[PDB]
Amino acid sequence: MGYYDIDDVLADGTEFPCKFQYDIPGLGYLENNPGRPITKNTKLSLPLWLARILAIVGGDEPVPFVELLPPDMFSTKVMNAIKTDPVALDLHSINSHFFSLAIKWIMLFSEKELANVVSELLLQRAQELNHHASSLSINTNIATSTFLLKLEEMEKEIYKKSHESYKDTKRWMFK
Amino acid sequence: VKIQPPLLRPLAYRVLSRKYGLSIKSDGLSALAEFVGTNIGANWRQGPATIKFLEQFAAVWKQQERGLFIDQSGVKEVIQEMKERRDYFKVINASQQQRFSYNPHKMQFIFVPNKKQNGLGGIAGFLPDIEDKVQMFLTRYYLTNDRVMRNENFQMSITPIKNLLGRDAQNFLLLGLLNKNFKGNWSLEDPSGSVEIDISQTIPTQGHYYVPGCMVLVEGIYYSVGNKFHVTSMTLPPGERREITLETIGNLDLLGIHGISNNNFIARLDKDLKIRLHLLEKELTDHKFVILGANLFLDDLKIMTALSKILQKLNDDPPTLLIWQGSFTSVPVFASMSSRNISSSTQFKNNFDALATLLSRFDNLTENTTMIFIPGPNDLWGSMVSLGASGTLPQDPIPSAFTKKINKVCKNVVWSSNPTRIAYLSQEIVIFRDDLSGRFKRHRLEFPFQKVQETRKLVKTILDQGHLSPFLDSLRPISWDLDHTLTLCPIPSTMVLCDTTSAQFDLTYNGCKVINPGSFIHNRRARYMEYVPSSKKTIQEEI
Amino acid sequence: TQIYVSPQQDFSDLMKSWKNERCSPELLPYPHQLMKRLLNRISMQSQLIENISMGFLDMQNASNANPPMPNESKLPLLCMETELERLKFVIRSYIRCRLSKIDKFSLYLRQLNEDENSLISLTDLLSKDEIKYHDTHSLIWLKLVNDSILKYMPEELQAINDTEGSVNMIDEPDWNKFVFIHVNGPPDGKWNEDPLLQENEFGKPCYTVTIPDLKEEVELTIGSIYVMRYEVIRDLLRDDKVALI
Amino acid sequence: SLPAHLQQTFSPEEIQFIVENEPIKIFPRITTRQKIHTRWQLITTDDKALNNMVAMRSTEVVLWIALLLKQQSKCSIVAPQWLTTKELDRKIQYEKTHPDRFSELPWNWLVLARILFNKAKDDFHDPIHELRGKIQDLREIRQIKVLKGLKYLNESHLQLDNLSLLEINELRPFITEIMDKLREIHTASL
Amino acid sequence: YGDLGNKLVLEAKRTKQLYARSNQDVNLPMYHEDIIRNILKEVSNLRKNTEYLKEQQQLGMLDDKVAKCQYFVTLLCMERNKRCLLAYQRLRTDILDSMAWNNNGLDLMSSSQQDTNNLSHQEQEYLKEYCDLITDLKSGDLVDIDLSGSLVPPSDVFIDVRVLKDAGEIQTEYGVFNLIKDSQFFVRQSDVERLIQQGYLQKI
Repeated sequence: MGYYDIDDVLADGTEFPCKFQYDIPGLGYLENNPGRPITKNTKLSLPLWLARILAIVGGDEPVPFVELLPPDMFSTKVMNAIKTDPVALDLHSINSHFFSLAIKWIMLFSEKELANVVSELLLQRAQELNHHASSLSINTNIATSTFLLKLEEMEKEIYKKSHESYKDTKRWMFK
Repeated sequence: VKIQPPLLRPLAYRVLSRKYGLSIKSDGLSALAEFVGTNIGANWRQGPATIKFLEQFAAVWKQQERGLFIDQSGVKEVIQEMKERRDYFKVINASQQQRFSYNPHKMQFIFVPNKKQNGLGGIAGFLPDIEDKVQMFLTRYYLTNDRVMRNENFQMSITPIKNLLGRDAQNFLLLGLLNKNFKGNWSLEDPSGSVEIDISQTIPTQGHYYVPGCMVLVEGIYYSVGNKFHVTSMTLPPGERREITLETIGNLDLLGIHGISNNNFIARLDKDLKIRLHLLEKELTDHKFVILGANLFLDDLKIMTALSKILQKLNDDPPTLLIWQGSFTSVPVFASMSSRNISSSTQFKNNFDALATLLSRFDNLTENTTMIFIPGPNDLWGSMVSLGASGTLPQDPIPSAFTKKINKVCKNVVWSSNPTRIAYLSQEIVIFRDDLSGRFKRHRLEFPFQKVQETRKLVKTILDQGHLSPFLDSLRPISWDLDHTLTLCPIPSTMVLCDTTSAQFDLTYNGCKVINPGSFIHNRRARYMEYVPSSKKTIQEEI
Repeated sequence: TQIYVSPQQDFSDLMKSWKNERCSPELLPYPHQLMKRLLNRISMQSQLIENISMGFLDMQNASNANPPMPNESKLPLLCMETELERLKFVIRSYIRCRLSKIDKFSLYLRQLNEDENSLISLTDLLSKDEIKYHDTHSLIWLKLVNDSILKYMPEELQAINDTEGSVNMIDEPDWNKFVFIHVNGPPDGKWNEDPLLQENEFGKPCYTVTIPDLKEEVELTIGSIYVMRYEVIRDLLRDDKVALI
Repeated sequence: SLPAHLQQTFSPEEIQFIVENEPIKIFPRITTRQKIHTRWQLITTDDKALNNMVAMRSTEVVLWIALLLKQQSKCSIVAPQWLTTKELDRKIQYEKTHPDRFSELPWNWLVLARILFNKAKDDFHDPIHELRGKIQDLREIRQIKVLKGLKYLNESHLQLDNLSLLEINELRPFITEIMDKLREIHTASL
Repeated sequence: YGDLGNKLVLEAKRTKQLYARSNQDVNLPMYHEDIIRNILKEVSNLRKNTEYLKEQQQLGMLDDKVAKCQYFVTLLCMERNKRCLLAYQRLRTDILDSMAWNNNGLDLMSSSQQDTNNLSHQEQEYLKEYCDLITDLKSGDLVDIDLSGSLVPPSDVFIDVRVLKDAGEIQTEYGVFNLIKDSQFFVRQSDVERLIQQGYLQKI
């Protein structure tokens, strides 16, 4: 949680499904005709930076003005795929801010079943990250680049830092 | 005591290579050696004084260039130290004015190297290249568009001409060069394209001289039956003040007296501006400058008598700057086809030799006051080809071959171009000698449908358009590169708008004050006007 | 510090402090007396080397005389000057690291300072020049951001020290960062009079620590490198008991 | 020192400096015994060893001073005990027979080796290539053991008993970040 | 609505990559204050809209729930726009200070971009004041140590160095160095670090 962090502010802009559990006349003026109020149980794709707070203020039966639906990103299909084989799965297609979004989601909703699967995910991928980082050329096949293009945006800094550390060690060693 | 350089080297090297400074040359060591020789005494045992003198050397030398080498000039910084233990104003012509281009996509002024300084100039370096005339109107349009866009009212949006092709029955706002096409109709030109205009139902904003060649804001409806833009109103773009114009570029040293900019870097300064303003606030009445009328002739006896009467009055109390403006010969000079009488060039030379004699009896004015001379319409260079008619605007100064006695009689004489710029401590002045009233009246555009309002319209138009010569190339040809000198950008505080066809006036508007000296002689009366730098005027006459 | 056993002890203390500061995720206090001694030592060393250099230069340039004997002349001066250069480099790196950390946590430190209840004050943690640096830098950065953006910003949220709403702008140090430690044990030669260490099988004295979040107890024996979070090890670090690598 | 992310870990040059700031033995080629001459009078090292020095005798000096004397003909460095074939043989046997424990080696491992092989070439009693190959084999097997042990990454702690400075330095940015991410995931889940 | 702001943040990330791949302070990009002032004018429109909405709410005609929800939405819009702008500005100031500290506080106008005109005027005066602060800092109790010096540990005492640009002769302590073009020196390491940093020497 950093105010002046660029990755976090980028990740806050993702869109999540929502439901207007409570009717508000005159709204929707930023999406459709301003004079047309938005009726009850109408679904939109609202960004996180307002969905986090608008679903918790309540306003007032202190029900929130909006209700947040389970996003398709966290679905049974994805959990089954990640549990079956995590090493060959490309999370970059699902999202580019998957891990930060998952952390935010699990902080908002306490779910003791996502933390262990996600932990095993990155624990298993860390070994191949180390394996690729330790392989310094002395140019390479398709497997390494195919894996590198499957990586998450947050894994790129770990990969780069490990690669630079190993490169510096080899540069100092061989003179 | 003559020192040994080896035993002085560490003292200089430590201070000038570890704490501050770098790269001391051998001549720097010699200069420091002679400086120690001057301030000799209990040295090599005296700590504070020598090191603080070295720190003062640093405080003197770090501002100049970058101060990473010390050449023979070490004696010069030593003299600077010695002398650090009216002036500060300059007069500049259009020939030596600094050149600054403009770029629309980045919206900054760009310095351009001067061909005089980096080029050879041995044979011909004053000739502009071909693309300057292509880019001059582009630059003028860019500056005008930026000025319009910066306005508070306009944040409505204007549309390019070319984007008017596909739509119709809709109103639009546009601006561009209003002129005549090849066929003979009025048209608007834009960097994108051009269209035809309609005037039959146009209601203007009064107080403006609508002349071809001036940018105008146009409102109307487009029609695709032909190519007619049916106009409903026309208005000149508004103006802006000096402070808001400056603050967009900080406080640029365009007319830089403290420092100059170049291709390597850009400079700025605002700390000394208030100091100079307060310096100007005191002893400003003593620093008075007086200007005379136009078209003063050095051939008739009456003008010489009037000038003698003025000089006998002005000798006792010499002013600071005396400006002589107007044509000094009542007949244009050109080729002479008669070898029996005095040639025109010789007579022109003779006209100034009498002034050297008349200045011999006014030693106070000669000794205490500087002279300024400004060419008129029919001086030696212009009337040589234009024969007394209008011509190129950046006029050359009076040739040195015809003023060989004025420079020796008087200790301070300066010849400038027709547009000239002087930079006071906190004031900048522009003087522009030519006729405007007749030029705007004769070529005024017609619209199908007490003497103080004419000068009001003149001032309003000349300040709204923001250019000295809002006319096309057909009327007043302009030198291709020197056009930047005629641009009215960071507008000056005071304008000496000399005109022989307009009555004398002292108007001020939009943060700029304009003065309009008349002819030096009129209806058997002689008139000259003096301006106090405290925004106060006085008019005096001697029969 | 109150007295010196030897200047080499001061050098060792400086090196250990630099190593602790470089990897710690939190700004640590300032050992004033150590650098007070070190700067004065540097002053005398520079003065004496300059004096001897002047002496030999004057002896050589007063007349032809005898040139200095190469033996026992160049090597000592070379050693002194290179040692001074290395010490200057170490001090420079330490100071620059502290400056970077003070640049990072400016607003949090300023907010902490004005709190009267906080027993920690800005005077102890910083040198005077660092206080002036923080003050001037904060003032100029605030003026820049106010002239750039905040002047057009609504008054209700013009304050940059806001800690309410959605996200806070205060950057607290991360006390839970994992660090690599080497259990040094007690600094004394006896290394067995400490009232905290205990014993296991086959002796091997250890230090026992607990994790409040995870509800565990971890043994830390002498002579083993561990990977442990920083929040639970602040006291042992401040007591010169463990050294970060 | 900021330089982007160089404020978090040590560069290899800093490791070389911190290792070379260590004692070492030396056999001087000259004599500097005082007449019973300029004083060394250094500040961060005992002078009494340097000033009271006689040729062809054992004494202890810092490593950088030893290298400086080795640049001239004023030095003869004595190799340590662990830089010989008969010690590295028993060491490598110890690693081979024990598949879980890192053998005991000085924390200056590979670094004193690099410096001595680069500078002190003509004073070894054993061929250089053989020692270099055996050190390479040691590094190889220790790398295998580290890679095998890295699989367990708990969120609580970890123990690495006998890793040298370079091995810890080249692994810190990965292990630290992974464990920090795991800790963040666990803390956000409770 | 704050989607425009996103275009800033993403752009800033590219700048960070320029800082990362090069690992050297060089060719800082040209500002994007046009989009910033566009956001400023639209958020001024938002602020005036909030003021009028509060006006009808105090009038009594407006409904309380509508007023409160619009107030929260607008407050979130201002918060996000401010967050994006400060995220841009903090990185800009960080790279500014990073390049400012290492060149001895002179900004090196003699040689890095030439005219530094791609910076805003506020950023330029910030750079000048930061150079002033850096010059002031080493004038205190650390006068005997050059903070802006090299940070590579001193490994050797005598090195070979090769000249890169031509000059005259430069005075040194007890000696003089004549920088003849394309020559090699066998000199002390602690005497040519300033020249090497300036770029006048080569082949350390």
